[PDB]
Amino acid sequence: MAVPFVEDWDLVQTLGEGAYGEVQLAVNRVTEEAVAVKIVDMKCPENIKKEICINKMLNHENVVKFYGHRREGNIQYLFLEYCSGGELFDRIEPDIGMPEPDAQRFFHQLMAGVVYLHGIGITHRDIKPENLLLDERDNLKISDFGLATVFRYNNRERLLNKMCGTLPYVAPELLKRREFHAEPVDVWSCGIVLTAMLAGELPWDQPSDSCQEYSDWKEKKTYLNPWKKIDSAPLALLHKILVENPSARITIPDIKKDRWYNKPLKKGA
Ligand SMILES: O=c1[nH]c2ccc(Cl)cc2c(N[C@@H]2CN3CCC2CC3)c1-c1nc2ccccc2[nH]1
Repeated sequence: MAVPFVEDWDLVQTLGEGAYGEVQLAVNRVTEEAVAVKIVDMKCPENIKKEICINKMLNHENVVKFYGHRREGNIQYLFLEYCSGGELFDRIEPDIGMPEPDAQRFFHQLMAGVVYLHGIGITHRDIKPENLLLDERDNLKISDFGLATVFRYNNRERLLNKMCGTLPYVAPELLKRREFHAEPVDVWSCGIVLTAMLAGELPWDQPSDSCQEYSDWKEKKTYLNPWKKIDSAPLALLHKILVENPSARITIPDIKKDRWYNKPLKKGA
């Protein structure tokens, strides 16, 4: 009775969506802490044990947090950090976006976690608003790593070649290169999220020259949408992130030294 009941987590509101389905909400029975519980099947692995193995690495307040998992046979109960704020996705007004300051804030915290993960040599590989969560105090938390993978290990980097993520966010070299560096791809996806945060619409369908939109951008025709909606400062920033050559793109270390990234905008409380 060192307990009693405490590890009884009641199933409730269905948070839904990926990976594939479903992540539930879990009030605890005794203390009713709230937790994110992702529900997975035997029908994966071993892709699961990978997600769970990575998820046991993450320790940052901008990265969703791991607690454990119950085996329950061919159903895995994933115990993950809960955020009440919901998807950053749902904070972007369509065709509008949001207040530059709110956007810059959210972006720092995104850079925060993405620097961190890259820190420990991991890449998320599907950064998008549906995947960037917000707690009660609107703090961005990167979630879902069933897709994230190890790219550095023992100091040595690995070039990725697997195509994955989400077309509108995925960077160009994912579509034109056999192998690529993991980090430049996460920056682009982050840049794209900045566009959507400052524009409330996505720039293009895929980073294919085959896309009228993508070509105009590489034309510099930034009187078109969305860049038209975007102010000059951050638009100077997206001009460095959304750089087709992954070797010429901006690096997060330099993104930290960008005029707009370091322009004062938002107040707290
Ligand atoms: O708090 C969460 N923690 C997670 C930890 C890991 C994973 Cl894979 C998902 C979530 C996760 N859901 C993904 C975020 N999105 C929906 C389900 C799931 C995939 C895409 C939430 C969440 N909290 C919410 C609060 C309100 C509304 C939804 C919410 N989802």
